[PDB]
Amino acid sequence: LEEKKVCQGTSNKLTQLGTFEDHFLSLQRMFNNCEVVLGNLEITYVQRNYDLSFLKTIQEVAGYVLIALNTVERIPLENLQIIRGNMYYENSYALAVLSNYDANKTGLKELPMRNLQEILHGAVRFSNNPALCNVESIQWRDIVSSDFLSNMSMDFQNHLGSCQKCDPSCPNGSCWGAGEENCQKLTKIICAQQCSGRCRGKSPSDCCHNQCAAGCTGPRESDCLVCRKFRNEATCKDTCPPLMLYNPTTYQMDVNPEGKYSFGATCVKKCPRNYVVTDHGSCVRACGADSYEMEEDGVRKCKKCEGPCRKVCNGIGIGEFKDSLSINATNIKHFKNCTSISGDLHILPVAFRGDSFTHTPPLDPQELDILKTVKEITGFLLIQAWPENRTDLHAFENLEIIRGRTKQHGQFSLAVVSLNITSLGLRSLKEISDGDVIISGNKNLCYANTINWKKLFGTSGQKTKIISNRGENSCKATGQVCHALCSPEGCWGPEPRDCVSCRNVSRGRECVDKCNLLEGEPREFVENSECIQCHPECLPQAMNITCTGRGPDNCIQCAHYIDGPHCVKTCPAGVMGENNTLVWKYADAGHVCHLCHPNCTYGCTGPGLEGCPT
Amino acid sequence: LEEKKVCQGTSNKLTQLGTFEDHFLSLQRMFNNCEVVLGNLEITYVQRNYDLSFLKTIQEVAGYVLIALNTVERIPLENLQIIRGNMYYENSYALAVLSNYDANKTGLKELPMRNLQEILHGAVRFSNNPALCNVESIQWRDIVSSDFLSNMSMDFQNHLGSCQKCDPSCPNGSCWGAGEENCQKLTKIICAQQCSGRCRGKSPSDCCHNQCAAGCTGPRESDCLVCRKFRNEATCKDTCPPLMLYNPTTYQMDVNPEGKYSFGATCVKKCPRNYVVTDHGSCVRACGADSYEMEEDGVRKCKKCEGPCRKVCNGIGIGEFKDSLSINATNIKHFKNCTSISGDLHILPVAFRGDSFTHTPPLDPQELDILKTVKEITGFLLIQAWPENRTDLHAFENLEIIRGRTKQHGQFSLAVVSLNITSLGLRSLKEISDGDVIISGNKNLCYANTINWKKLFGTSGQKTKIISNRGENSCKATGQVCHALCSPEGCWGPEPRDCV
Amino acid sequence: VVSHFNDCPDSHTQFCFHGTCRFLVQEDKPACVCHSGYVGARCEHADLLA
Amino acid sequence: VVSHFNDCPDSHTQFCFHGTCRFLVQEDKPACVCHSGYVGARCEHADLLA
Repeated sequence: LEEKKVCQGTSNKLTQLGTFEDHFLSLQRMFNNCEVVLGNLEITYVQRNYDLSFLKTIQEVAGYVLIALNTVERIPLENLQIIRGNMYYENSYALAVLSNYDANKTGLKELPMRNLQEILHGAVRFSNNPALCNVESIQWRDIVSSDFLSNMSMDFQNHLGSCQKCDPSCPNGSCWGAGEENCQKLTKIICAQQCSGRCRGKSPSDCCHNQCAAGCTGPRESDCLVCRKFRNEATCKDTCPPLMLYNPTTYQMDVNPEGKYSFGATCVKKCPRNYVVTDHGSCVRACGADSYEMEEDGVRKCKKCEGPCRKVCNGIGIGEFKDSLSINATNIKHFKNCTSISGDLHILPVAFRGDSFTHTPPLDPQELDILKTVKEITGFLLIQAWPENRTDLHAFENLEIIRGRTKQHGQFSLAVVSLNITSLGLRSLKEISDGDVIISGNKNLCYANTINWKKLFGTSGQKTKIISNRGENSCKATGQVCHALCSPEGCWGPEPRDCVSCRNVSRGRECVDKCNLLEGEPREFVENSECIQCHPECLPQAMNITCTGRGPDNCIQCAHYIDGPHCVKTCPAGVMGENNTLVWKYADAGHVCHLCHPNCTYGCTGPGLEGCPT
Repeated sequence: LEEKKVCQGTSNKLTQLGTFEDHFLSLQRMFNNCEVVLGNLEITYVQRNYDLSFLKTIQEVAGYVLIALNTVERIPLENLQIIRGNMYYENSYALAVLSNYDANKTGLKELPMRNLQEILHGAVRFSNNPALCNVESIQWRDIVSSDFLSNMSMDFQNHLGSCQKCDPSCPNGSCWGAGEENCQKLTKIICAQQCSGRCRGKSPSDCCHNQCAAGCTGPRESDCLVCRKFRNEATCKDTCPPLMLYNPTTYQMDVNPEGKYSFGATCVKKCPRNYVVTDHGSCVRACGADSYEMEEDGVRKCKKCEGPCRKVCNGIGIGEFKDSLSINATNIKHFKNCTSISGDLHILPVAFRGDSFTHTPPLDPQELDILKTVKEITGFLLIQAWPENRTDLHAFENLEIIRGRTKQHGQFSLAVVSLNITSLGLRSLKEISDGDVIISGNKNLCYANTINWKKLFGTSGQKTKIISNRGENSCKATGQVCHALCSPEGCWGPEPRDCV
Repeated sequence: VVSHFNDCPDSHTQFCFHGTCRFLVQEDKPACVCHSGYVGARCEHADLLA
Repeated sequence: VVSHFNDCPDSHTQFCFHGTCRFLVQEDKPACVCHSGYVGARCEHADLLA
């Protein structure tokens, strides 16, 4: 559509991905052809004479920006207009440029960051990087705010930075680079006193709206450059127009004909499918304070809880668990018996082998079987390790559904990489909803290419990714194919229960082609391909029908005390007769359980008057 | 502490209550000593030599204003800042001054509205009202809205005996009297194209905030003259600060520290007890038909029905209910013991007799049994008599709850006066919530003196009154006193069945 | 000379209830004269405040 | 020639998982280089984009 393509943003604080040539590649394919990078903009470890003409389009960075250890002379990061600074490098700064030079003292030369106007949060740090010229004279109080202006630590000193002075057409000699263009476009200290936000020119007659962040093209909420809080079809509103307006002349809530749903810094007509739609009209991803979610005809709401309701735990990276990055044996005492993980599940090979860097003990490989209770997972599931016994994913036996609201790396909700397990064993796994699934790097795992993932997904558009695991032509050699019963609809494993739809009959989970009926020893009956047990009180049939109901009332062939239509082991031995009186039933000419003359109120246990002592 | 006393404002359009001295003496009670009028402003027939001292303190009228058929020297309606125009007169007018002259042609010579700034709604019509001037040349585009300028008409005319001009210093002689003090303060046309709302002075360095409705006192969201839309603690807001803020990064919702429950054009920290709060804090009177009012944890709420919502009966006076004033014999069928009358119960001694001018047949008394067990009435009960054979309130028997949404005359909820009923009844009413209950006009009615209304309604700050009924010594030796075996709790009737 | 009040036009015979009806010439709209102890646009309600 | 990096200070030894550690002096911080096919600030996550 008309919108701007987004990157996902790196998150490598200070880290070299391979070598100077491999790192340059993890930059390119990550930051090529995008404009609104959503997490960060690390441009790090570039080396001399490496083209960077693909940074001329990044027009927003919703996180901090780190330019560290860069030796190319010119970083064309110009069109950047605003650094929303949702998350800070070094927990304070939101634009860091530090130590950009090699041993030969030929580091970063010029940052032609011309159009950078506003930083919505955080200070700006700078450190030793000679050849950096002209930036040593930029005006900061315009770019940054006023309170956060007490944390920045700029420090400029260069030696070969003989770069020429900037053209006199621009104030105080303030300039990003050289030429008339590179000079600090001022919009927040030349405003008239009567203006509150952005402006252009000291004229008090052409200010900007109250919500514009960079600049404007006329004072209006429809002519901003970048919106400060929200936006809806080119309008930088401060809150999406609510659904129900209040009418003070009649006290009743009206209906707003412009009510839009506030979905993460944009106003939308309807939340996406897997997102809860609360009452305030704001799309949520996890709405539980005392209440819980439930289906409301295709749109999930979260109505009130009636006091005691089921448990929910917090995922990994949210709330409590943020200093930890996996599930190790110090943050497992929380997932005790909760059935839905609000968040996301990481399993990295740090929990088992432990580590001393963050004070984690070596989690015992058995404690992981606690997760048998998990049914719904909101975010993603990432697995890259498993105890060196288990052969199928066992602790996640009955995982019902993977919501996949937040996806690891932006596409992968289920990810099982570099594992040693004969086959998956995730047998319930109803409806993986959004995000893709990657199951690769596995040594010995073959069955998984048999399932029909095109049906397992939820919202369409998904795509599976299964390569680099034990070849099918090697598991058929060892005959590791699934049970002959399973229909051509997939089989998570060799055990005859790992099917997804049995051949003819099913025992609820275990497959059997022919359960027991009019021939067969165990007493049961089929019902829509489900082998259900009739009451055992009846006698084993050989010619005609056994029954059609769970209760013994259809046990026609019975060799015990036949309770009229029913049949029990002995005629009722404690059932109440009339008016709350204990009555033991006796046997009729056909051994049937029937009543007697109401005379003997203590039952009728004898022929006539021989059971009521006269 | 910074609140302002409030009047209620009449609504009798052109009728005069009694004589020209009684009428005025009622016009002395209503409007004495109050700033804002929560209703309409009718001043009619204040004849010559009568004083209008109190009429200067009026600062805002939240309806329309009518000045018609009065002949007095002036109308010191000076400090009226703004006329909201919530209701209207003739469905289009918000201020009308018509025909202020009697035979003597003495009329009304000066209407001194020096500082009337803005009329927020509807046109304005000065029909023929001679002997009036100095209000015949005001520029009206400054006060009226933009579109309503097409809906208006001026019929100013005068024999012009004296009527000097005013000081030539004030803009285009557009004054409302003598000098410059009584001259227009026009703050909507003399503004810069850089300002969109009102301003003060041509300069754009001081133009008023986009929410102030009359003027400004240092451009800001606060310090307005009169708040146009809402108001939260001396600040002319546009919508009360919600309680949940949508954090656009974590997609959750955060508890806002400045929570303000919207309550009829003012933001309040918590709704009144007899009001039902919805989910997002905003007082409301009767929850939507999709939902049903359920109480929980003190204050009430309302959630979705379990399918077939119980039938609710909206009283006469709301919705399509304006072609009839009481429950006449063309609406009773639209009631089936709803038990949940929302608001009014207008039963007057006018249904039983019927009237043809309003195209109604006379009501037959037999069909007043539909209200045999109406459990709750939200707002107020207006009764003045029965079909004179039933000797008690026999329909309203199982009624229990009177909550007080739309109190009558802003002061009254249980209105039963001027009937001949020995013992009214009401064997089950135990939940008055607010307002006042009045039983003061029944010639033969002597049991209502026994009930202790202290337990009838909580929310202390209400006081009932009972006068002009059978003296306790009159019906004592007559056969109508609290029952013998009865308990010391009051006698809603003579018998043990109503000893309560 | 200008009898600003003329009698009820009888096109609204018994227009208002509790008081004499009387019509106007300049505005062509009637103004009932409610009795004592009555208020309202057509003299409907009993003055409960008084 | 004098570079930024001295060997891992053993205060944060085994700092990352899938990569070799190194401590720089231009901020007194450890910043390690991962093996192939890994990402993260501690070379902990596995590259899934392949």
